[PDB]
Amino acid sequence: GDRLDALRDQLQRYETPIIQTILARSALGGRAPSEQDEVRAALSRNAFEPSEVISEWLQTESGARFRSTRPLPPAVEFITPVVLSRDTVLDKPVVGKGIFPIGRRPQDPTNMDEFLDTSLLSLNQSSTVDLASAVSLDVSLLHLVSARVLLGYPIALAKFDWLHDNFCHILTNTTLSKSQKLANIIQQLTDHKQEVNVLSRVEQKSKSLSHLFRNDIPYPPHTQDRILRLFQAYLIPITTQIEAAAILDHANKCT
Amino acid sequence: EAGDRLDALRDQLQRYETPIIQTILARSALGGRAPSEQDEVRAALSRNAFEPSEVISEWLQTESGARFRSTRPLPPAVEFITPVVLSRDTVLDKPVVGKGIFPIGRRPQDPTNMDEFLDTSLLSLNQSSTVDLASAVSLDVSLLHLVSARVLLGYPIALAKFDWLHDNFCHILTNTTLSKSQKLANIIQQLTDHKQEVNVLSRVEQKSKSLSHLFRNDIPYPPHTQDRILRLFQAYLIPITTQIEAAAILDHANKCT
Ligand SMILES: [Mn+2]
Repeated sequence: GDRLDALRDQLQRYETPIIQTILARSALGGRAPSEQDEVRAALSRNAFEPSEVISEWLQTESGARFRSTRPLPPAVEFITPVVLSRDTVLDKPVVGKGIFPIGRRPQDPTNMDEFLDTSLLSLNQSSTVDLASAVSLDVSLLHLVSARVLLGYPIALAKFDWLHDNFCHILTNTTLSKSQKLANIIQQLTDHKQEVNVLSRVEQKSKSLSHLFRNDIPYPPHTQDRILRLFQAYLIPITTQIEAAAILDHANKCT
Repeated sequence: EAGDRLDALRDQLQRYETPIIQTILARSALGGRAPSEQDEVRAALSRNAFEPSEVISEWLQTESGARFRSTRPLPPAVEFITPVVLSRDTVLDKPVVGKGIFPIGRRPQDPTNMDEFLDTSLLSLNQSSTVDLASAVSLDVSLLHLVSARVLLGYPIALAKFDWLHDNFCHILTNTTLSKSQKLANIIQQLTDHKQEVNVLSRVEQKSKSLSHLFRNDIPYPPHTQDRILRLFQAYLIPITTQIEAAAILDHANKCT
C-alpha cells in the first residue's frame, strides 16, 4: 500500500517533463526536412534496452503486444481499440456523461508513434530549425511516453498485493474467457475520478506552461489540445492495459 | 533586405529562449542523476554525425573561428571561455546604485564554459536509481545542441549587422594603430546593447519563475534551479553570442575596401 503511493507520485512525475518537452519542440520552430527519418536513425544509434524484468516480459505472449518494431521504445506502437464516437465532447461537462472520457475516437491516430508524428507533420516545413535540437527533443519525448506507461507494470504488482482477493476471484474464475478476464481486470483497475484528477491537472499545466510572455511567438494552433489528447487518448488507457496485462501475467500468485 | 534579414535572425535567436528554459526544467523536474549519466551523454554525442553548415564548418577552420571548436565529440562553442569581467561580490539580478541591473559575463567563481556549467549543475543532483536513463540522457543531449545552435546564430547576425552599420565597424577595422585584441574589444563594445540585454534577461527571469510552479503533490525542483536558468543566459549565452559576432566581423574585414 505504501509501495503504491510512492509509485503514484513517480507516475505523476512524468507529467511536467512530458508537457515541457512538447512545448520546447513546439516553440523551437517548424518541421525539419527528413526529421522523421533522422529520429529513427538517432533511436537506432542510441538504443536503451529496457530493464531485465521488462525485457523478459516483452518476450512473453502477454508482453509482446507492447514490444514495438525496432528501433522504437516499448509501447509506442500499441493500438487501443476505438471506444468513443467521432463527436464525443472531450473536455467539457456533458449531462449524464461526466467529463474527460478516455480512449480513442475513430479519427485519432492509432498509436503514440503516429500521434506524435501527426503533430510534427502539422507544422510548416522549416529550413531554419536546427536538426540536432529538433531530433533530440523528439527522441526525448518518445522515451518519456514509453517510461510513463511502463510504470503500469510495477503499479499493477503493487495493486495486486493490495487487493489480492478482488483480482484472484477473477483470475481463478474458470467460466470466463481470456477476453472477459482482461476486461474485468480492466474495470477493477479503472478509476474515472482519478482520471479526471490527472486530466484536469494536465489541462491546467498545459495552460500555465504555454503562457506567452511579452513579445513571445505564439505556439502553433491546437498545441494545448494535443497535449491533453496525448494523456487522455493514449497515456492513460495504455497504462491501464499494461497494468491489466501485468496482473494476468502474475496469475500464479492466486494459488 | 538587410534590415529584414536581421529581423528574421533576431526572431530565430528568440525562438531558442523558451526551448532552452523548458528543456532545463523538464530535466530538473524528471528526477536525480543516473549512474554513468555524464559518460552516456558524451558517448551519445560520439555516435551522431551531425555537422555544422558549410559556412560554419569553414569558419570553424579559420584562425578567427577555430577558438569556438570544441574537443570532440562536443558541439561548437560549448567549451569557449569568456574572460572574467565581474567581481566576486557583483550583484546579478537587482538594481544597484550607479551600476544598473543584470551585468553580463563571468565572475571568478563561475565555471569557465557551458560544458562545465551544465556538468556541474548535473553533479549537484542526488544520484537516482529510478530516473529513466534514456530520457535523462536525451534531454541532456537536447540542451547541449540547443545552447550551441543558439550562440552560433551570432555568425549570420554579425554579417547582417555589418551589411547595415558598415561605417562604424570599418572605422575600427581600418585603424592600423589598433592591435587585433584592441579591435576585437572595440567591436564587442560596438555590438553591445545593454538595454536589449536587460529586456531578454528580465523576460528569462520571469519565465523561469512562471514556468516552475508546482501543483499539488508535484515533486519540487532542485534548489537554485531558477537562478541557474538565469545564469546560463547572463554569464554564457549572451556574452558568447557577442564574442562569436565580433569574431565574424573581424573575419569579414575584406569588405571595408
Ligand atoms: Mn569521439
